[PDB]
Amino acid sequence: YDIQAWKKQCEELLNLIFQCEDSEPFRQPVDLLEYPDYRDIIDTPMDFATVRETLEAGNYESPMELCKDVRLIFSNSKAYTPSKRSRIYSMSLRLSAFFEEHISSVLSDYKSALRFHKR
Ligand SMILES: COCCn1cc(Br)cn1
Repeated sequence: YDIQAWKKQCEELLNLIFQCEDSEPFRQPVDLLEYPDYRDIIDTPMDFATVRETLEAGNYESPMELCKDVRLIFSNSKAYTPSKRSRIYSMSLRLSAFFEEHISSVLSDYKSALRFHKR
């Protein structure tokens, strides 16, 4: 029932993601010189360095907010891919599967802890 435990659990999960080769295209903002029309397609760019910085700045109140930003990395990849067989999109699908598998217990534990706090 530790209401704060999600933060370190999210830092460790972000460390795992950074070690994964599939995270390479998503570790820093999409390069607008490389993809000049990116902002015509994507309204809200997001990447794992921005997620890690928001977390370290104390600017996420819950793991749900972190999860919404991480999911935005994956939905941006899906929206910008010209094909469902592209390299970067294929990497995003595996990384999303890994992320969802690991974040489930973090979300569950946090929601359980908050319900106990207000019991
Ligand atoms: C890392 O992303 C670079 C921009 N982009 C390429 C595809 Br495919 C999807 N998004």
